[PDB]
This record gives sequence, C-alpha cells and structure tokens, in this order.
Amino acid sequence: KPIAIYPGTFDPLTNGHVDIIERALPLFNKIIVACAPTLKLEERVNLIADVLTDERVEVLPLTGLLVDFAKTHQANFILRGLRAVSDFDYEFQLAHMNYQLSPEIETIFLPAREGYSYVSGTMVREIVTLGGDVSPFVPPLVARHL
Amino acid sequence: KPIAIYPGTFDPLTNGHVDIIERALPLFNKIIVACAPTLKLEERVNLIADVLTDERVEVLPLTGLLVDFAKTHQANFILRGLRAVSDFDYEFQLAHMNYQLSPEIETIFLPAREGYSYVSGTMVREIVTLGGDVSPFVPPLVARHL
Amino acid sequence: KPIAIYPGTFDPLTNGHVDIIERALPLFNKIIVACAPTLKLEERVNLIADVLTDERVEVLPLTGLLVDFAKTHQANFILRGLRAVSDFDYEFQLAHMNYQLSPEIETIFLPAREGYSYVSGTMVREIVTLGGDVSPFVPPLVARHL
Repeated sequence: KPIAIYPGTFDPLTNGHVDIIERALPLFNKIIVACAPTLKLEERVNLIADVLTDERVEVLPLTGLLVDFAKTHQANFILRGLRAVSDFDYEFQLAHMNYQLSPEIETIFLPAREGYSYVSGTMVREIVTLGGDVSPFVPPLVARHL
Repeated sequence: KPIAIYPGTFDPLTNGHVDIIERALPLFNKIIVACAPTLKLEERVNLIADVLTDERVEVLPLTGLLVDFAKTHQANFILRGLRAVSDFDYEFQLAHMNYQLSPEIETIFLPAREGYSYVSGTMVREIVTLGGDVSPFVPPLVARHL
Repeated sequence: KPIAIYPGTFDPLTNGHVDIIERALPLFNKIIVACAPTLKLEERVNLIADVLTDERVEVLPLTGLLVDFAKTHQANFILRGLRAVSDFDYEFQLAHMNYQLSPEIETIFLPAREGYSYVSGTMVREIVTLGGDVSPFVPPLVARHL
C-alpha cells in the first residue's frame, strides 16, 4: 500500500480531521499528519500524536514544500478533506500546482461527512476566543488542553 | 412576534444593511442590531442608532458568542442578508455552527435586492481609503461622518 | 481602438498575467498595466516594463481609484482575467461597483487558459517563501529577479 501525507494547521485538531484520517487509513500503509505553522507548533504536534493512537499514523511538523516533504517521507499521495464548495476551489488549484511541482504525487479528497462539514478550524478558533464550549467539535484531549 | 438579532460590523453601515432591516421588520416585534468589533465601536453604534429611527430597532455592541447574546436579549432568530454565492457558503456554515451551539435559535436569510448586492463593507471601506465618494452607498448621516 | 487598464499587484508577474495582456492586445490601441501597492512597487513596475516589450503596453503605478486612473489615462475599459469560480464572484462585484462609480468605464474578462488557471500570485508567492522553483510560472526575468 502507498503512503499519504495529511497536511494542515490543526489549530485546533477537530473531530472532522480525525474522521478524515480514520476513513482514509484502509487505503494507505501509513498516514503522516504534517502540521504546518500558523498554540505552539510542538505543543500541537504532541497533542495530535496523543489523540491519534493508530500505529499507521505518524505526526510530524511540516517544513518546506509539501511535495518535497512527501518525497522525503516516501509518500506519493496527499490526503485532503473537502467540507464545502469554497474549499474545493482552493484545493483544486493547490492540487494542480502540486502536480506541476511534482507529477509523481497524487492528491485525493474525502468528503467531510454528516455533522463535520460546518466545523472548521477558524470557526472553532473564533468560538474559543469568545469563551464558548468547543468540546463537541474536538477530541476530549484537545478540549482539556483548550 | 419573535425578536431577531441582526449582527454585523457595520463598518460602515450601508444602504444594504438598512434595507435588510426594513424588509425584515414586519416579521419581528423587535430587531436588535448587534455591532461586533473589528471608526470606534461606540461611535459606530451611535451612528447606527441615529440612522435607524424605527422604534422596533435597538442598536447594541455585540459581546461574547452571538447565540449567548441572542439568549440574553430574548431573541430566537438571527437575521442575515445574502449578497452573493460567496456569502452563502460562509453563512450556511455559521448557521449550522450556531444551531449546534444553541438549537433554540433559528437563522433566516433575506436576499440583497437590486443594486445592493455588490455593495459590501470591505468594498466601500476600500473606496473611502482611496478618497472616493461613498455617499451613494451609505445613509446621509454616515456619509457626513465619513 | 479603445484603451484598457490592466490592474493588479503583479507580485510577482506570472505567465498568466502576460498571457491575458497578449490575448487582449488586438482589441485595444494601448493597454496600461496598473500596478497597485501591496518586492518594492517601483522595482515591480520596472520588472514588468522589462518583460512587456510590446509598444502598445505601458506600465505605471496605480494611485487612487481605478476608475479615476482610467479617466486620467483616457481608458474606457478595465481588463481582468478570470481563473476560477472564486475569482468571478469578487470581480463581478467589483465590476458593478466600478460601474456605479463611473458608468463610462466598461469591464471585460478573458478566461485564463489551459495551464494558467491554478497559477495565482499568492500561490506562487507561497512557493517562493518556502524556497521552491517558481521559474515554470513566471517570465525568465522575474525568475532571475526572485
């Protein structure tokens, strides 16, 4: 089986991110969750690693171009989730850009399910700042940490 | 009749904002125009109150979560205007988020009419910064103030 | 023939920008490439002028409202390129706004071709920051300069 990179800021990690990973796992020998910089990066990477206990998942900080990171980690797939039509336009453009940058890497999309489509990082982060309960939307460990 | 909250930054208040309020009034006992922070908040709230003379309208500063503000002010409806397809995606996601946060509150949309669809706050604000006449797009009081 | 203004930040100038200009030239006596501020403006204007050698092209810095700039330079057309559905919504709103600001000016669109649709300024700029090769996407002069 191939290896996939699942990049994001994960600021915070949501139930939606976890769902995408769990749903994609049967296709890949390994999924590497690559955390890009924007609370601290290392804190976020630790937090993700504690939530994602499946042995096929590795969490690392994303440095450099994603396609270079993918090459380095022997990954020929980029995993992305799609929540809405507004996502699709940007991801479609990024997939194309990354294809031109490195045609050996393929981008695949899983649709956000059910009650994950509205749950976005910037949305959840807005809630946290205003003092709202965000625990329905994130893993328990993340809620505790927030 | 129920009570609605009409939230926004209103920076500046446009003819389009006023139009949405006037058109929604027949459905509500009261509309509370909730001004979120981003010229000063208190100046903006004063300016809106001077423009919106209908006794069913109250202008207040928005603190905290919108659904909490709505609860506090006995409002079970959130009024939003929709100008374009790009609006809809974000408002649809926010309506869902607010439903999960507080299922007792309902979100309703009125479409922007006619020659209000292109008139957006960030658009009008760009014009002001560059020294353009923005008086066709805002209430006279707001034009004077700008 | 009429005169068109082709405004943008051109930060950096891409092959896609050049393509739009070349494709539009047969319709206009002159195209004025108007560079808005956001590496330095004057450096960017110089760089564009060196790339665009066709005598019907003039490069200048954009000051003030675009419709005022257009009037000053005897231009009754604004040239814009469209890459994606996400572009269209914003350009449609801006065209309308500029029509109300100055109904004598017309906005026209050319679709991005082929392998230019994904190549956007903020995309290319993200690549440069991370140390990627951006030379497939920009004119040689621009690549050298970056």
